Amino acid sequence: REVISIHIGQAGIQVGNACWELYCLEHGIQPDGQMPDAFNTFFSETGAGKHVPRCIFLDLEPTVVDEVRTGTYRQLFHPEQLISGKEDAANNFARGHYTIGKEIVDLALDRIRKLADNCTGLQGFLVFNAVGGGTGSGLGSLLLERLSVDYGKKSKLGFTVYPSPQVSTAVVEPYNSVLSTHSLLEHTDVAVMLDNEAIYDICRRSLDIERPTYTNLNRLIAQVISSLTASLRFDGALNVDITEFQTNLVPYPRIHFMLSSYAPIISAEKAYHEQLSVAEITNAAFEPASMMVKCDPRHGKYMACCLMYRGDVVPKDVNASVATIKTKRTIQFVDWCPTGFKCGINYQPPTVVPGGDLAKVQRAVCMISNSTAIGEIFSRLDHKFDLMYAKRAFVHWYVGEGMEEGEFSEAREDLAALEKDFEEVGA
Amino acid sequence: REVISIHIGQAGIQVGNACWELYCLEHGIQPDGQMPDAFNTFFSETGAGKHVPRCIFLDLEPTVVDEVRTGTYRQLFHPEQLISGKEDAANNFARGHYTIGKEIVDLALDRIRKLADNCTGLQGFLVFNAVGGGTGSGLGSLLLERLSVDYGKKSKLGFTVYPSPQVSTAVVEPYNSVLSTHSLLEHTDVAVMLDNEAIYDICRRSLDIERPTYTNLNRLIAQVISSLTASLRFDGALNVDITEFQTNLVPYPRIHFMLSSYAPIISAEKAYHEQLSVAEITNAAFEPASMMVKCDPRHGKYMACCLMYRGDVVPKDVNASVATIKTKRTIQFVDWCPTGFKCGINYQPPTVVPGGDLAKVQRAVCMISNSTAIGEIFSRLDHKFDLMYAKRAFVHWYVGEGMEEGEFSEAREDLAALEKDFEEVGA
Amino acid sequence: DSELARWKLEQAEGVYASAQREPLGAGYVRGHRLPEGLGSERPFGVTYDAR
Amino acid sequence: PTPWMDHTAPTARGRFWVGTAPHVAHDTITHSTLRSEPLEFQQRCP
Amino acid sequence: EIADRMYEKVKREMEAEMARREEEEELINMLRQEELEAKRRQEDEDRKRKA
Amino acid sequence: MREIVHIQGGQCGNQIGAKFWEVVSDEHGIDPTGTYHGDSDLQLERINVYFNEATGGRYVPRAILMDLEPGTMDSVRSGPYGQIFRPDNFVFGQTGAGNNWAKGHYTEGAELIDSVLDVVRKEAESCDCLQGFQVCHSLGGGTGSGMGTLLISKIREEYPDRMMLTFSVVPSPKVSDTVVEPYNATLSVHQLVENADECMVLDNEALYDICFRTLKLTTPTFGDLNHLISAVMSGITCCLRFPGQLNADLRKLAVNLIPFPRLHFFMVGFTPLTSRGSQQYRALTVPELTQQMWDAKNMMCAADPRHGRYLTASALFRGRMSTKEVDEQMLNVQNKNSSYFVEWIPNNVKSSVCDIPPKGLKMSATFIGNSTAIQEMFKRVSEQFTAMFRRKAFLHWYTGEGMDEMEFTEAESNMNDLVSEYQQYQ
Ligand SMILES: Nc1nc2c(ncn2[C@@H]2O[C@H](COP(=O)(O)OP(=O)(O)OP(=O)(O)O)[C@@H](O)[C@H]2O)c(=O)[nH]1
Ligand SMILES: Nc1nc2c(ncn2[C@@H]2O[C@H](COP(=O)(O)OP(=O)(O)OP(=O)(O)O)[C@@H](O)[C@H]2O)c(=O)[nH]1
Ligand SMILES: Nc1nc2c(ncn2[C@@H]2O[C@H](COP(=O)(O)OP(=O)(O)O)[C@@H](O)[C@H]2O)c(=O)[nH]1
Ligand SMILES: [Mg+2]
Ligand SMILES: [Mg+2]
Repeated sequence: REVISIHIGQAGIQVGNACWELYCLEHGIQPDGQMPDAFNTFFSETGAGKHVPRCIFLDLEPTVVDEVRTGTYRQLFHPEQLISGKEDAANNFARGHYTIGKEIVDLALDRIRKLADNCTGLQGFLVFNAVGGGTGSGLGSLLLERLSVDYGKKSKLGFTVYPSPQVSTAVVEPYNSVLSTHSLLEHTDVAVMLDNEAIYDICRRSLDIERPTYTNLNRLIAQVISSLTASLRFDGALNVDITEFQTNLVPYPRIHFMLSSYAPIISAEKAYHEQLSVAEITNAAFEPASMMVKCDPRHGKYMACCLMYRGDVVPKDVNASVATIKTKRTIQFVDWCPTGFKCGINYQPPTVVPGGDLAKVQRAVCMISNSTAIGEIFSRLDHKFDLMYAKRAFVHWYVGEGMEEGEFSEAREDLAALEKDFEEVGA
Repeated sequence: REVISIHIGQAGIQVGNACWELYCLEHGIQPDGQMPDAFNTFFSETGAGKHVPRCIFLDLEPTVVDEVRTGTYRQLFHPEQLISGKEDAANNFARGHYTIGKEIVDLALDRIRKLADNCTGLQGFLVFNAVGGGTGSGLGSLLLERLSVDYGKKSKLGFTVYPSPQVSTAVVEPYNSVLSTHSLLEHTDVAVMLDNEAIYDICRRSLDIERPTYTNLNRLIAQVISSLTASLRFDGALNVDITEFQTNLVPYPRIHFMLSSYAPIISAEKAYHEQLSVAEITNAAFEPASMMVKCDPRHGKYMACCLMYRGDVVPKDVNASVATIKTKRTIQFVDWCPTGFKCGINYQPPTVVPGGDLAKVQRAVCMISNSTAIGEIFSRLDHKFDLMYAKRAFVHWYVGEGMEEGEFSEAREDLAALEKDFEEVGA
Repeated sequence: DSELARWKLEQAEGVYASAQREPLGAGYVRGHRLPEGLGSERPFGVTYDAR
Repeated sequence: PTPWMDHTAPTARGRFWVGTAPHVAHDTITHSTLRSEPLEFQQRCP
Repeated sequence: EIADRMYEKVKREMEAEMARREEEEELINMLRQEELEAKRRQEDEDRKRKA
Repeated sequence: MREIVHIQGGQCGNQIGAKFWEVVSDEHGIDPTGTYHGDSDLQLERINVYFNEATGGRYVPRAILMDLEPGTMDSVRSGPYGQIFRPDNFVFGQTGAGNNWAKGHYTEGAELIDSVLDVVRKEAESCDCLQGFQVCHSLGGGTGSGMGTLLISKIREEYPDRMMLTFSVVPSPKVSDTVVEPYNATLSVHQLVENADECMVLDNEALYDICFRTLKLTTPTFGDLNHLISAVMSGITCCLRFPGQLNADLRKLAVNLIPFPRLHFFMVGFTPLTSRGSQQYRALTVPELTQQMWDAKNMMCAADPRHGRYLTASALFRGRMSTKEVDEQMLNVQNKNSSYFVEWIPNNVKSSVCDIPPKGLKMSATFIGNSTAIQEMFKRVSEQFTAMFRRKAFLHWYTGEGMDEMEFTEAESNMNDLVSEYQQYQ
C-alpha cells in the first residue's frame, strides 16, 4: 500500500513542505534521512539507511525550490526529484499550459514513471496545488491530463486551494480558476477544496494567533492530510483506505468536491480547560466555525459525510454521537442517503510539532463531507468571472500566448452545466 | 443533576465573583482549580485534577470582566467562558436590546449550547442580573427570550435586582425596569427580587456594619443562593430540587415574584452569645426587619412560603415552629390556600468565608414566599415611570436607538394589567 | 543593525500590550501556570484506555 | 555520519533493496556458505 | 475534630487578611507622604524665586 | 478599546491641554521622556485610551494641537511633558486670526481645516473603536472658537455616532479680556447647540473666586487654573481608565444627564480643594466631600445654581468608599433641599465609584450638574450682544469678510429661544 505525492505551484510545495516535516516527525525520522514497515507508504528505503520520500516538488520559478535545496531538508529529498524550470508562468494559465508545460511535463512524467516502477502496490496519487496561480493551475491541469491517460484507473486525490470570496491576492485568478476547473472536473477523482480565509478565521478564533503567517496555515493543513492517511500508515480498530472516498463519497461521476474540517484545533491553555471527549469534538467538526472552506452549509444539504477519528476513541461513543447528529434537526441530509455517514477509527494520536501551536490531545476528528454549498461557491466564482470577461479585460495576454475565445466560452458554459447539475441533484 | 448559571451585567458578575468564591470554599477547591461527587452539579472535571464551573460571565464593557481575568480566579474560569463586548450599553434598554445584543447574543447562546451538551442531567438555568442598568435589562431579556425558544420546558430561576424606591443610583431605571419586566413576565418561571436598600438595612441592623460596600451585599446574596441549591448538592433529611418552586410557589402562570429572606444574619460576637434554636430563627425569618426587599408584608397576605433549613435541625421542632407561625395572627394568609408552606432540610451547615462578617452558625433558614406586597412594589415603580413619561423625558435616546412609543405604552398597560391581577387574586 | 541593539529594542518594547498580545507566530500566552505535566509527558483531555 | 559515506544501520548490513557500500570486502560466496552463514541478500523485505 | 481543624483554618486566614490590609494601607500612606513633600518643595522654590 | 481623541484649539486650549497631559501622564506614571516608570500594574491596562505605542516603550498621546500663532507652540515645547507629543500632530497655521470669528471660520479655516481633518481622521482610524472626541477651547478668541467650531461641525458630519465633549470657557463681564467677546461667544454657542453632544461650561471669574476663597492662594497664575480644569477632566474620564465598583462611561453619563436633546450645558465642580494651611486640620469622609461638592461657592461657573433648579446631576467618586454612605449622602442632600430640584423627575442624582484616587488624595469627587441657572449666563451674554448689535458696533470687520446680517439675527433667535426653554423647564 503505497501512494506518491506531487506538488505543483508555489503554494503546493510550501504546503507539502510543511507536510513532510510532519511526516518525518510522525515516523521518527531526523531530517538527515536515517532512522535512529509503517513508513513504507511514503518513504522508500534506499541508498545507505536513507528513507527518501515518494514525492516530487515541481515548479517553474527556482526561488522557492532552491530555497528548499538549501534549507534544513537538504539531505532528505532526492536531488533529481525537485524539478525546477527557469522562468515563471506568471499567473497566466495559457503560459503554464502551452508555452512552458510543453518542455516540462515530459520530464515530470517520466520521472513519475520511474517512481511508480520503484513502487510496488501503488494505491494512487495525491496532488497539491492552488488553482489561482499560473503554474499550479496550468501545467497542473496538463500534468493531470497526461497522468490520466497514463494510468486512468488509479485514484487521484486533489487537494486544491481555491481563492477566497473577499480576501484575494491576485486579479486574474477568476480566469485561472475557471480554466483550472474545466480540467479538474474530468481528471480528478476526488477533489478537496481549502480556501485561505476560512483558515484565517480559524487561526484567529480557536488558535488565537492573530498575525498568522503562511506556515501556521500550512502546518494545520498538513495535520489534515496526515489525519486522513493515518489509516494507511497505521493499523486502527476500523481502517479505511484511499479507495473508500472514491466509492463512498462520490455519488455521481462529476460531483466530487469535498469540504474539509478538523477538530479540535485548540491551543495549550484552551486544552487545560476544555474536557476533550468524543461527543463534543464530533459536534465541533460540524459547525461552520471549524470548516476549512468559507461556505454556509445551513444553506445547503449534505450528500455524504466521512469522519476520521485518531487517537483514543472507542466505537461506542462515536456511534452514539453520530446518532445524536442524525437526530438533530439543525442540519439536514438529502432524501437519497439515510446512511449518510462513514466513520473511521485509528489508534495513533496526532503528534505535536515543536514551534507549532496545537497541543498534544488524545484524539482528533477530520470530517470530509459532500454538500451543495460548493455549488454556491462555484456560482460565486462564476459571477466575478463574467464581470471581468464582459469587458474582455486581461484577455489579450492569453490570446497573445496562443489561446482564443472558444475555450473561454466553453469553460463558462461548463461551470453553468455544473451549476445546473448541483441544482438538479439537490432536489 | 446539573444546573448552569449565567451572569449578565455589572452587578451580575460581581454577584458571581462572590458566589463562586463561596462554592469553591464549600467543596474545598482552591482558586487554582484543583482539590488538594458533590461538586458534580457545578464543576465538570476535565482531564486530571481540574474542575471548571458551569457558568458564563458576560458583559458589554471589558472593565469588570478582565478584572476577573486578572483577579485571583484566573485559572478557575474557562478562558472562553468569560464573554466581553467592546462597548457598554450605557443605561439604555433599546441600545442593549437591539443595537449590541444583535452582536453578542448569538455568541452567548452558541456557547451555552455547548455547555448544555457537555451537561447530562440538566436541571435548569439560573440567571443573575439587575434591571436598573442597560446591559442587564436589555440583552438579559433578549437572552432569556431566545433561551425560552431553544429549551422552553426547562426551569429558569431569575435572581433579579430591582431598584429601591428611595435609595437609587441611576435616573432612567424606571424606563429600564418597566421594559425589562414586560419580558420578564412571560419568560422567567421563578423570579426572585433582591433590593439593595433592604440589604443595607440588614447589614446595618444585624451585622452592625455601618459602612457597607458591595462586597458584603454580594456575600450574603451568595449565602442565599447557596442555601437554596444546597439540597441539590448534598443529601439531607428532606430534600427539594429546582422543579419544586415551579409547582409549590407559583399559583398562576403570571404571578411569580418571590420575596426572599435569610436568618440568622449574625456577626461573630452575637453568635457566641445568643443561644440559637429553630423556633427563634423561624420567627426572625418572618419579620420585615430581615427581608431582602424593602416592602411591608404586613400589608400583604401570603400566597405560599418555602423554608430551606441547613445544619443541625430535626423535623420535629421545625414542624412545631411552623405550627406556631400558622397559629399566630400578626401575619395572615390568603384563603385561596390553607396549606401555605413547604419545608426542606439539609444536613450541611452554612460555611463561613474568610474576611466575611458572618459567624460559624449551627443552623440557618432561607425563606422564599409569595405575597401581594410585590404587587405594591410594582405600583410604586409604576408611579414614577408615569411621572417621567408624562413629560416625554429621555425618550429621544431610545427612539434614536431605533424604538418607538408603542412599546412604552404597551409596557405601561402590561404593568397595569399585572396590577389588576394582584389586586384580583388578593381578594 | 546589530543583534544586540535589535534584541534590546524588543526587550524595551516588551512592556507594550500589543507586543504581548500579537506575537507574530506565538499567539497569546495568558501567563497561566500549568501543573508541570500536561505540556510534554501527559496529553490534554480525559483519558480512558482503548489499547 | 558524513554524507559521503553510507548511513546504514548495523542490522541491515547487506540486503537487496538497500546497499551502496560493500558489506564485506573479499568474502567469497562459497566460503561463506561453507561456513554456513545465511546469505545476507536472501533475507526478505516487506 | 474536623470542626476544630476548620476553625483553625478560619483563624489562619483571618491573620493573613489582616497582614495584607496593613501592608496595603501603609503603601498608600507612603504615596501620600511623597506627594505631600513634593508639594512642599514646590512651595519653597517659589519663595526662593521671589527672594 | 474605547478610545478618546483630544483636540486643543487656541491659546487657552493649548495651555489647558498642556497641564492636562501633564496630569494624565503623571497618573499613568509615564515620565516626561515618554517611558513607563510607574508602580502599580493597574496603570498599564487602560493607556490605549490616551496613548499609542511608538517605539521601545514610547507612548505618544492621542492629541491634536491646533492654533494660528507660533508663540503657543513654543510655550508648549518649552515646558516639561512637551517633548512627548508627536510633532506631526502640531498641525499649525501661520497668519493668525486674532479675535475675529469670521477669520477663524471662513478665511483661515478654509485652508487649515483640510489639514486638521486629515490628521484627526488618521488618528481616528488608527485605533479600533472610538468612544468619542474631546475638545478644549474657548468662546472669546477667534482661532479657538471659530476654528474649533467648524472642526466640530466637520467631525459630527463625518462621525455621527461617536460621543463628543467640549470643555469651553465663556466670557464674563467681571473678567472680560477682549471687546468682541459676545460677538464670538454668541455665534459659537449657536453652533454648539446643534453640533455638540454636551458642553462643560467653565469661566475664569469663578476660578479666580475659588483660588481666592477656598485655596487661599496669593498669586493665582494661569498654571493653577489650568491645573484645576485638568483635575476636572481627569475626574470625568477616570471611569474608563480604572476599574470600579460602579462604572459610568461618557455615554451613560450623557444619557443620565440630558433629558432633552438641547439641554446639554453643564456646570462643574471639584472636591476636595483646601488651602495648604488648613489642609491637615480636616477629616476625609463622604459627608465632608459632599458638603464641599454641593456648596455654591465651589461651582466652576459664574452662575449660582441656587438661583434656579437642577434638572439632573452626577457625582463621580474616586477612592475606597462605602457605597451606602454615598447613596444616603445623595439622598440626604436631595431630601433636605427639595426646592432646588425639579419635581417631575424623582432621584435626580446619578453616582459612580472608582477605586483609584488621584495622586495625592485618599478620596476625591467630581460634580456635574445640568441646572437651569445657565440661562442666567446666556442672558448675561445675549444682553451685551443686543447692546452692540443695536447700532452695529464692530460689525464691519465681520461683514466685509463673508458674514452677513441674517447670521447675527439667527444667533440672537437661537440664544433667545434656548434661554426661553430653560426658563420654561424651570
Ligand atoms: N494555503 C496557502 N496558500 C498559498 C501559500 N502561498 C501561496 N498561496 C496561494 O497561492 C495562490 C497563487 O499561486 P502561487 O502558489 O502563489 O503561485 P503559483 O501557483 O505557482 O503561480 P505562479 O505565481 O505563476 O508561479 C495565492 O492565491 C495564494 O493564496 C501558502 O503558503 N499557503
Ligand atoms: N446588589 C448589588 N447591586 C449592584 C451591584 N453592582 C451594581 N449593582 C446595581 O446595578 C444597577 C445598575 O446596573 P449595573 O449593574 O451597575 O450596570 P449594568 O446592569 O451592566 O448596565 P450598564 O451600566 O449599562 O452596563 C444599580 O442600580 C446597582 O444597584 C452589586 O455589586 N450588588
Ligand atoms: N484658564 C485659562 N484661561 C486662559 C488662558 N489663556 C487665555 N485664557 C482665556 O482665554 C480668553 C482669550 O482667549 P484666546 O487665548 O485669545 O483664544 P484664541 O485667540 O482663539 O487663541 C481670555 O478671556 C482668557 O481669560 C490660560 O492659560 N488659562
Ligand atoms: Mg507561483
Ligand atoms: Mg453596567
